[PDB]
Amino acid sequence: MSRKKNPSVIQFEKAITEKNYEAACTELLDILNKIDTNFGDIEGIDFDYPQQLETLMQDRIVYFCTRMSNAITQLFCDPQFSLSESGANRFFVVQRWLNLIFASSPYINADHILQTYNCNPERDSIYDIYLEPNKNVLMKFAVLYLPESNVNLNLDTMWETDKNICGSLCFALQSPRFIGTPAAFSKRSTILQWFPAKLEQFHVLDDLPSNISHDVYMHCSYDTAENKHNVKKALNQVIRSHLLKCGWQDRQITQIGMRNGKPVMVVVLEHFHSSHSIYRTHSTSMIAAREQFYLIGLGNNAVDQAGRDVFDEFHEFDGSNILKKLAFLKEMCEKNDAAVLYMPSIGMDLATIFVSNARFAPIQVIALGHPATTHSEFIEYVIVEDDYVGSESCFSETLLRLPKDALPYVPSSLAPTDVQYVLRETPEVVNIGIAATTMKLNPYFLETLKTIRDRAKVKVHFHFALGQSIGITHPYVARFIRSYLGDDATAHPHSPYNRYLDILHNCDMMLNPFPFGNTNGIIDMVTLGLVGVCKTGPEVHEHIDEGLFKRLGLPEWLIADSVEDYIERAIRLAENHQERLALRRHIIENNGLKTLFSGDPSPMGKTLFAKLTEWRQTN
Amino acid sequence: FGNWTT
Ligand SMILES: O=c1ccn([C@@H]2O[C@H](COP(=O)(O)OP(=O)(O)O)[C@@H](O)[C@H]2O)c(=O)[nH]1
Repeated sequence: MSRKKNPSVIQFEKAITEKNYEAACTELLDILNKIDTNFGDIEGIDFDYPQQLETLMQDRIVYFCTRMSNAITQLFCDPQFSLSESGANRFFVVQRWLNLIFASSPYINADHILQTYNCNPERDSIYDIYLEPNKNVLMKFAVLYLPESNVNLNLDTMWETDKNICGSLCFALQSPRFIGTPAAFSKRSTILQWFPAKLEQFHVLDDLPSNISHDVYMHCSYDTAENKHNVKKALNQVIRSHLLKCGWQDRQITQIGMRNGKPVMVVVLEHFHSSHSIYRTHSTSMIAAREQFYLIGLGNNAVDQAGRDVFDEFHEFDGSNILKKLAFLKEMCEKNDAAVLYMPSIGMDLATIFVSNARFAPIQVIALGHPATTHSEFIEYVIVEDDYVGSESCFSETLLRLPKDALPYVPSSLAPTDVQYVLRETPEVVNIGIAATTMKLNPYFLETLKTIRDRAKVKVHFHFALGQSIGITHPYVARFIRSYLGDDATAHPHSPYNRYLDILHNCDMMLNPFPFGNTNGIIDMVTLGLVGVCKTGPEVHEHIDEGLFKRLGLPEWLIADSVEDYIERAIRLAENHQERLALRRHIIENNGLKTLFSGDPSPMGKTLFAKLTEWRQTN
Repeated sequence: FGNWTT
């Protein structure tokens, strides 16, 4: 007994047998949609399996991926199977999961299907696929052109054939939470250079896969290119165009309302609950802001009691519809005549990116929940701690550089308190922890760990505690890692917080990934009395590491400028057992964790009152 | 729960 019929692999297979293509696509989209809802878990997908796999999860998942891969092959190879444009649009949204069905199976990708679509026996390479001239075959091709594809595609040839298929595939290929393999990371690298100029040409999202737009926006921060955020400017323009075309008018600002003493600051949240990254970093500054401003929180039911409680009042957004949510936010700002709009995170919800492309308050502000520029006209100011900033040029907006201690962090609700420190005196093997999300893995980081293992005078074993490595994601991620580090690495799936600390607690040191580094991952490090190396760079998402290490009295040599620098320091920390133990005794004996939880939260509320006053001077 | 898309 359960809310709703599960998607069935058997239902899917029966449909392909009777050649009921529309039932078959429906069952397939039902299965991918459910996986997408569960971030890769296959609980509540229906399939029979050999009893030997009852108790072996990783092997069950591979069986599932192979059986789905076999079924999708029988379907998409049938030339009698015509795919509608609506079919294709729905598949482009969930290509990330198609990628995993094949990538987590033994088959790696869908290139064997694509080869059946080649009509030119006289072709130079097996990597060149020549298509019959018709829309049907081109959409089947683009849907099955996955991140791990080894088949040639030229974006200029694709663009000139159908802009909408080409645009959709570029969205689909930026959408995965893991894009770390050479094939996937290099498709995405190329897209980020080529696509922004093509995406500007679009007036609406109506013909693109819109429900992965926020993914396109967030995920570009994880490339290495200096100009990697450009796609966000392009996208900001299309969202703006789309929004106006839905009959959106900006708020005409004409009255600053006061509630109790103060003016009103409306706060729009994506994720906010006592164990979420965003509450740990940004809750303290929002509490203290409540002395200068009256605080209205807007959020979904996901936000817990402790999250609602940091606001004078709080309202649930009633549903998923974006136009209704921006209508509710205008009503709120029009009725309270709001002075400031604050989003501590922008980019994790599509609603919040729409909000950053419209006018609701004269002063509109973001923090760095997600540490990237927005390239938006409608955002005046970015809140950020002084020691976190690299170049001011990385940001299209004006920086409000608050003093080092302006955002005192907070422990997770799930944090332990009785933590036994372990300092292994001379370990035979130095266990090296990587606390990272699948987003932060890339060929550069894994080449680097490979080179570290090859030069280290001591045996090293890497332990990856992998956020977002769930269900059908994990086999693919595991093989990516093994392809660089063989038996010298272990890929731990996404685990509950207590279990994730047990994995790190087992380690002797840690390495922060790059280009995009850790924050909450560094609190996790010092929570266990661990030390580690990190890289620094111009972007905030490169510099936070440098900042937090300095806030701990840790030395400059733990912070690298270049990759080669990183490799020397990583080795140094792994070889010199006595030195690393020193650094760990420092962080422990000087309660380093307690110093990250401490500071003056008030400077956000004062600096934003200050800016309203200056604005009010000039009406 | 950490920093990723819905
Ligand atoms: O297996 C995992 C991996 C991650 N996390 C949580 O995710 C947080 C940080 O993830 P995020 O992507 O926000 O990293 P940050 O860049 O903020 O360090 C950790 O502190 C944990 O609370 C977890 O609970 N289990």
